[PDB]
This record gives sequence, C-alpha cells and structure tokens, in this order.
Amino acid sequence: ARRRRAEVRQLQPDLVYGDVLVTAFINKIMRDGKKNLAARIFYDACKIIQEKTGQEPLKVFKQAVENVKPRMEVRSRRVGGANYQVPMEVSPRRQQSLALRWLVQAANQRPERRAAVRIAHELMDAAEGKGGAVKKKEDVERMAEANRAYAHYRW
Amino acid sequence: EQYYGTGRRKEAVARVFLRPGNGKVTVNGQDFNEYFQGLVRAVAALEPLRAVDALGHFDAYITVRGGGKSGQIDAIKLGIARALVQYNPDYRAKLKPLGFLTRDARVVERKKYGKHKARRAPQYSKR
Amino acid sequence: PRSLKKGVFVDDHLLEKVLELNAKGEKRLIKTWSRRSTIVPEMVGHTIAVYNGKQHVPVYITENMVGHKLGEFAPTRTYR
Amino acid sequence: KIRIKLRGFDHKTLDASAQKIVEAARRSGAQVSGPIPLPTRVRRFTVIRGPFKHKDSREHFELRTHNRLVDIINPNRKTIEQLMTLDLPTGVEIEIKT
Amino acid sequence: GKGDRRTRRGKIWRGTYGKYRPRK
Amino acid sequence: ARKALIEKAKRTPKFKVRAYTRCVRCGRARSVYRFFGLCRICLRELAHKGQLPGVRKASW
Amino acid sequence: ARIAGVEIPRNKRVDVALTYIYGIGKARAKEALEKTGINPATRVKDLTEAEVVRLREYVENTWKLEGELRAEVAANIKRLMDIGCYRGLRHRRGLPVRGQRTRTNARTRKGPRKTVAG
RNA sequence: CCGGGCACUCUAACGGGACUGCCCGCGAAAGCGGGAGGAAGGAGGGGACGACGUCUGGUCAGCAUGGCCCUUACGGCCUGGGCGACACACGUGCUACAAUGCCCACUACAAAGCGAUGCCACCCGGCAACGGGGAGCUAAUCGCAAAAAGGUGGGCCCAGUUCGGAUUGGGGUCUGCAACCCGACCCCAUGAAGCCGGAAUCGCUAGUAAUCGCGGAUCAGCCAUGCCGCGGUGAAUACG
Ligand SMILES: [Mg+2]
Ligand SMILES: [Mg+2]
Ligand SMILES: [Mg+2]
Ligand SMILES: [Mg+2]
Ligand SMILES: [Mg+2]
Ligand SMILES: [Mg+2]
Ligand SMILES: [Mg+2]
Ligand SMILES: [Mg+2]
Ligand SMILES: [Mg+2]
Ligand SMILES: [Mg+2]
Ligand SMILES: [Mg+2]
Ligand SMILES: [Mg+2]
Ligand SMILES: [Mg+2]
Ligand SMILES: [Mg+2]
Ligand SMILES: [Mg+2]
Ligand SMILES: [Mg+2]
Ligand SMILES: [Mg+2]
Ligand SMILES: [Mg+2]
Ligand SMILES: [Mg+2]
Ligand SMILES: [Mg+2]
Ligand SMILES: [Mg+2]
Ligand SMILES: [Mg+2]
Ligand SMILES: [Mg+2]
Ligand SMILES: [Mg+2]
Ligand SMILES: [Mg+2]
Ligand SMILES: [Mg+2]
Ligand SMILES: [Mg+2]
Ligand SMILES: [Mg+2]
Ligand SMILES: [Mg+2]
Ligand SMILES: [Mg+2]
Ligand SMILES: [Mg+2]
Ligand SMILES: [Mg+2]
Ligand SMILES: [Mg+2]
Ligand SMILES: [Mg+2]
Ligand SMILES: [Mg+2]
Ligand SMILES: [Mg+2]
Ligand SMILES: [Zn+2]
Repeated sequence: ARRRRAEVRQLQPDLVYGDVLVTAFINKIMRDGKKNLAARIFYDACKIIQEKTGQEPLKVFKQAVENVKPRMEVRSRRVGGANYQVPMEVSPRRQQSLALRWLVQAANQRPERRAAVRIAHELMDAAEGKGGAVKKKEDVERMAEANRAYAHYRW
Repeated sequence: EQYYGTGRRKEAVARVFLRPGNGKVTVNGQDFNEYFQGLVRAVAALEPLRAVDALGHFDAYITVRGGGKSGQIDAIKLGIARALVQYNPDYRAKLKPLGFLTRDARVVERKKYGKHKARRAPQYSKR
Repeated sequence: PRSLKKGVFVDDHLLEKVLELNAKGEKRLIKTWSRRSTIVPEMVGHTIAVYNGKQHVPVYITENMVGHKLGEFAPTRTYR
Repeated sequence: KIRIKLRGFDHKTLDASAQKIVEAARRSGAQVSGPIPLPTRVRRFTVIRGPFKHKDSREHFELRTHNRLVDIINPNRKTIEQLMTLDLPTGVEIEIKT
Repeated sequence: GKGDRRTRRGKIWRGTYGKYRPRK
Repeated sequence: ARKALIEKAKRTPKFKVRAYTRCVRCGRARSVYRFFGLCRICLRELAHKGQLPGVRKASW
Repeated sequence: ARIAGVEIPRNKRVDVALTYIYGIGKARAKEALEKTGINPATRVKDLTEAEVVRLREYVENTWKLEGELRAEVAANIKRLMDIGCYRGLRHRRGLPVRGQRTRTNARTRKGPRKTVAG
C-alpha cells in the first residue's frame, strides 16, 4: 500500500453464531477454496468441545483466541551495517491474524487423526493456557523483553 | 396473491415466486433441503425473510438454473428480496441497509494471453 | 504391447523375392531397404542386409526372431 | 409451414433484410411470428502478433454468424407477391424449408 | 492420483474410458 | 518457401497421408489455418487489410 | 496363512492382502475372491481353512506366479537379449525401452545421476 | 409430452442509466472527506488501444528485397535414416509425497465452443480400448455430454500403505502404404523415487491467488502435462 491505507476486508457474519471472528477463523481453516469442508470441520469441532466440556464453544473459541494474542513482537531494521531485532507493540488488527493463524497451524501439528478433533483439542488447550499456539505466543513475547535493549529504535 | 422477483448472481438465475402459506420452500420440484443441505451457506438465501420476520408467512416456489449451487443460493437471496419489496414497498427501508437488494456484479475475470489464468504470470528464471 | 491386429504387414518387395528363393534353395545376402515389414517363418535360415540409412548390415535370421521386424537388428544410432 | 433462415456476418444486414420481409408479408398474411433472433456462432482465431516468436504477444479476431427466423403463418399469394426478387442486402443469405 | 491410469480420476484426466471408467 | 515444395498443390500424393496444408498466399509450410487456407501471418495481414468478410477485432 | 509359494499375508482384508503375492494385483484378487465365493472384507486371521484351501486351489494353478514369473520374465529378457534385438540392446546398457527421451529424465532406468565436469 | 400462451428465464438488435447531478463539511478553484437515493459511484469490473524515440534489439527460414556466391550442381526426384541421440547442466511444466486424503457406489449445479462422411444418441459383441448394426442432426431442435471438485453411503486407519504410477514383461484395439528406430489407447502382471525439498528464487491486492473440471485451434493419428479460451468453489494480507 504505497498510496492509500488499504482498508480492511469486512467479513460476513457467521451463519451459526452470527460472529465475524468465527468466519475469519473458518477462512484460515479453508484450503484450496473449499469453504464447505472448512466449515464442517469447525462446526463438528464445536460439537467436540461442547460434549467433552460442558461449556459453550463460542466462549471457549474467544477465550482461546484471547490467550494467543501477542502484546509485543520483534521486527528487523537496517542500522549501521547488520540489522537488529527491534521490539515493538502489536496492532490490535495484527493480534487478530496472528492468533488465528497460529491456532490453525498449531492444531495441524497435533497427533490426532481427524481434523475437527485437532481443532477442538487445540482450542481447549489454548483456552487453558497450554497447547502449541500459546507457545508461539509466549515465545514471541520472549523475543521482545530480551532485545529490550533496542527499544529506542521504535520506528 | 403472489409476488415475484428475478435475482441474479455470477451467471445464475432463480425465479422467486412468493405465496402466503405455511413456510415450506420448493426448488426445482424438490424440497429446499433436498437440493441444498450438505451446503452450510444454504440458509443465507432465506436471510431476507428473517430480516423482516417473514418466515412463517410465505411459501416459495423457485426455479434455479445456471452457474453452480453457491451462486444459486445468492441468486435466490436476491429474488426473495425482490419479491419481498413488491409485496410491501415499505420493506425497502429495512432491507436496504443489509444490501440484500444489491446485485453482486463480481464475475469470473476473463483469461488473458501471455498469462496462465488471467492474472497469474508464468514464472521466469533470469539465470 | 505391439499390435497389427490382422494381415500382419510385410512389404511386397522381399516377399515375392524370398518365396522364390526358396524354390531354388537358400541364397546369399539380400538387399533390403524395407524395414517396415515384419518377419515370417519362411525367412528363417536366410541372410538379409538391412539398411541403417548409411550401411547394409547382414542379418542372420533364426527361429527365435520370427515375431519381430527387420531393422530391430539393424540399429541406427552410433554411440561410444 | 414456411421456415425462412437468415444468416450473415453483419447484424445490420439481417435486420435490414428481415424487417423488409415482414413489411411485405404483413400486408397480406396473418400476424407473422416475427423476427426471432437465434444465437450466434462465433469462430475465434488467436494468432501470434509477429513472425518468428514473441509467442506472448498474440492478438485474436472473431467472425460471428448471426441468425434469424421468420415463419409466416398461412401465407398464400399477396405475401409471395412481394417475395420473388425485391431485396437489396448483399451479404445476407436466405434459405427456405417447408 | 491423476497419474494412475487404472483409477477413475486418472481416466478422466486423460479423457479416456475403459474398465476403470465406463461410459454408461 | 521453395517453389519446388509447392508440389503439394499437384498432390496426386500416392498416399493420402502426405497431403498438407501449405498456406496459399505466402507458401507457408508451418502454421496454416484450415478455414481461410491462409497462414497465421497471411491471415493477420488480410484481416487488417479488410479483405476477409465478417472478421473483426476480438474484444471481451 | 500360506497361499502361493511361501506367502503369508495377515491381519488385513484378504483382497488387499493377496496383493502381497507376486503375480496378483487388485484385479486378480478381486477375481479370486469372486470365483471362490469369499467375502473380501474379512480379516486374514478370521479366514476359514476350508476357504483358505479353496483359495490356494484356485490361485496356485490358475496363473503362473512368484518363482516362475520372475524366471519367465528374466528368461523373456535374455531371449530378446540373446537375439540382436534393439529392445535387447536398450536392456543391456540399462536405458529406457518404450522409446522415451534420454537427454533428460532417464533416472528410473539409468541409476540416478553421476555427474561430470564442464 | 400435447393443447396453448409470452408473463418469466433466455436468445440478440436498439435504447435508458452516472453527471461529483443532490445534502453536510473543508477549499480561492480544480478537487478531497462523508451521507442519501440507486443494480451500479468518483476510472463500477475486464478488454481492444502503446507517443517522439531507445536497444546497430528479432526475423533476409513466412513473405517481399539490394548486393555477393552456386549452377550435371548449394538446384530436383525418391527410398532409408536423422531432427526423438545421453557420462552430464539449466529453464518451463505435470504428477505426487497423502486422512482438510485415497478408492468404490449413488446422486446434483456450469459456461463457452465444435460437428455432413463429420458429431455419433441407441441396440448387440467384447472386462475393456474398440468392432458390427443404426437413429437423429446442413444443428437454441440431434450429437460431443460425463462437467469435476460437491453431496449422501460405505471401505481404507497413519503404514513406502487401498498413498505414489515411474519402470518393465505379457496380451490386444485404432489411425495410417507402413508404428524397429519413433504413435496414442486398453487389459494383466511388475509397483521405483518421493514422508513437502540446501543456498537461492517465483506469482498474485478480489471473483484475485489457490483449487476443480470443460472446450477449441493445428490434426488421419498423436508423444498437448503446451497454447488459447470457459465456467464451478473461493481465501489470506497491505503498519508503512
Ligand atoms: Mg550491504
Ligand atoms: Mg543489512
Ligand atoms: Mg539480519
Ligand atoms: Mg539482528
Ligand atoms: Mg478459474
Ligand atoms: Mg467473462
Ligand atoms: Mg509460456
Ligand atoms: Mg507460443
Ligand atoms: Mg503486448
Ligand atoms: Mg491409486
Ligand atoms: Mg524464396
Ligand atoms: Mg499431415
Ligand atoms: Mg503464392
Ligand atoms: Mg470503468
Ligand atoms: Mg476502461
Ligand atoms: Mg469501462
Ligand atoms: Mg545485430
Ligand atoms: Mg533492427
Ligand atoms: Mg506478401
Ligand atoms: Mg527439436
Ligand atoms: Mg559420451
Ligand atoms: Mg565419453
Ligand atoms: Mg443424452
Ligand atoms: Mg456390455
Ligand atoms: Mg429453433
Ligand atoms: Mg427446442
Ligand atoms: Mg432452427
Ligand atoms: Mg465419506
Ligand atoms: Mg525410499
Ligand atoms: Mg501401493
Ligand atoms: Mg506417510
Ligand atoms: Mg495491480
Ligand atoms: Mg485433435
Ligand atoms: Mg514419446
Ligand atoms: Mg489435448
Ligand atoms: Mg485439453
Ligand atoms: Zn501465409
């Protein structure tokens, strides 16, 4: 985006929960443009999370997404030769895409055979503070506060 | 007695004949859910009725031909919204913020010579 | 996987030539530019010079090689 | 049953040829079916723009055959009266079947 | 996949017919 | 191409399979459209000239 | 369960388990399971010996199989190798036979790459 | 399907429609921000269209052409071979390494094109490629035709496998005078590498990328996974 601000895409509210964060998470599950398959994954994964746990899958989905949001991260910036890992805050929009992408990526690193099993189990572990996605988040905030010595290169 | 709108989306048409009744919907001589239902997005086509709470008022007999089934669902959505305004023109002010009466002008972009599929450029090496 | 399906093809050049050589007993080398043709039982025991495009190569024709074509035994390429 | 099949590469020639035929047959015959338009057969030719490659520069052309139908219903004479040889259009081409 | 000719999908990928993809 | 290679016209080819297209105008061997009997290069030159009826510029 | 010359598939569906025999693919196993009237879906461990003997009976002498096949194929090479056949020449030097290109991509037949200088 | 009708879908010809025209704010103006109405808005989306000139760019092998050479030969005919060679190297692609998957049965929704000895419904033979017979169509009327992903049901259960389809043996169909070099296709058997790829590097900003099939040009046939088009499903992201 050199000219404009590159406005954000406004996604369709969910057919089931009427929530836009659901659809956005469904889209990250989708591959090769099979949105019908990707929805049946997520919704069948909502049956799993709501049976094995007596709670509402909507609230666990959000509570999981929240625990994976990183408050800071590191970027590179060319300064006097070789560049540096520079810690800086994360836009509230970027906390969206990162937490969602991480959850889907983590769940597919999982042992479980079927897809919806892995989604539900990940969401549950993530909402409890463990699981693969929260590791990528706790490891990123570790990059910052380690390179905290370059907080003057904010940019 | 009866109200109608055309509706169109991405090379697909669905004639929507709205008739006051129990609330059962027929599509191509089949149940609404014998045609769809294996398709999650199907219930979107009936969102015009839910916006005005017209679920239990009307039956619907629909003829859909052309395109694939997902565009057929959007074409129904429009035909349902179009007939819905011909019934009561006061339903424009309610249906319009949601944009159900807007046609979706997005169609498959034409393939172009020298590319692979109309935007995707053949990959090169330079060495 | 090789198929001619019926009327197994053999050129008329050598066909009338070979069957007439049998009535007079086995002859010496024979000139052939038609490798199009297959091999039939009545060739066994003769010798036939098939063309490479460059040279004529004598080919002793035996029982085991009936089913094939001339030029299967007259290779074209020259490598190493 | 009188079928009249109009075909031509120019859509202005057909309409100029069809409209002239209805104006002769409407003075005599019944309400004619009318100039019903049949779909077009579009042959396309893609050709590389120059000689001797630059494969990726082709320009293409199309040649379109538009079709029309006439169908006079119950015509006897004063229809066929003006229908022997009065037409102007050249690039048009007409066939008749019964 | 599309490479196995004696699978159905490998038949439609080549546009052919046979035992592993009849006509009707 | 070569004058002697326009023996296609005289075919009597001794085998049907030896009949080939041979663009009439320029004597092109390689790329000959069968409907105009012209090569792709002759086709393009005659199109621009306007001597092919009904052949427009394609655009869509 | 020993079906052919020594051949022991186990614990899987029988049709898929016969594939572990040399001269048997999916086509021949589906045929034996048919002409012998045996449910294909049964596990090998659950096989009746009365069905196992019926299978051995068919398969063993209906088609030539593991030991003989390898010999027959190998003898079918020597045959077109011992005659001057071109096909036999391509078999000698270890090159493709079906008329493929060798300038690249001979790898399966040609013993993966052995590089030289330039 | 018939009677019947043009309302609807559609087909294909002519028109209407959008102009910062209207409201608020800023501005000297041009314009920018936002709002209503509207199918559509600030260039609505996509094409055709590429300035004075540059690179002594590319092509005398499409054609034209100055000059120079050849003229029982650099020309001409034919049969055969080669353009397909293989110890290697790069480019462009295809198919994959799998469970968001593979296979089997059942079932549903496209657009754009092609076809008179050609497309070939349908019937019989054949596991099949295909053969015999034969209907219709100068084709919005008949045919290629089946779209595929998709959906419902079942099988596979994480394994070089029911992943993958290379290689190779064997049997056969068709085109063609003729498939040895050197064709595609069908059937049986064989079932390799490959368990997401080092340095490096490529494409796309929305019906886009990714994925899924469909058709066509040349052509008897076809080494087309190429090319040019067609529609189905349909994202991520742009602080700067
Ligand atoms: Mg530097
Ligand atoms: Mg640096
Ligand atoms: Mg660095
Ligand atoms: Mg650094
Ligand atoms: Mg597409
Ligand atoms: Mg288009
Ligand atoms: Mg290219
Ligand atoms: Mg090209
Ligand atoms: Mg260009
Ligand atoms: Mg397979
Ligand atoms: Mg010349
Ligand atoms: Mg030819
Ligand atoms: Mg000439
Ligand atoms: Mg525009
Ligand atoms: Mg424009
Ligand atoms: Mg425009
Ligand atoms: Mg130069
Ligand atoms: Mg120049
Ligand atoms: Mg000229
Ligand atoms: Mg070449
Ligand atoms: Mg060498
Ligand atoms: Mg050497
Ligand atoms: Mg049919
Ligand atoms: Mg049959
Ligand atoms: Mg008609
Ligand atoms: Mg009709
Ligand atoms: Mg007609
Ligand atoms: Mg299933
Ligand atoms: Mg291995
Ligand atoms: Mg396997
Ligand atoms: Mg594996
Ligand atoms: Mg752009
Ligand atoms: Mg073809
Ligand atoms: Mg080949
Ligand atoms: Mg092809
Ligand atoms: Mg194709
Ligand atoms: Zn020409």
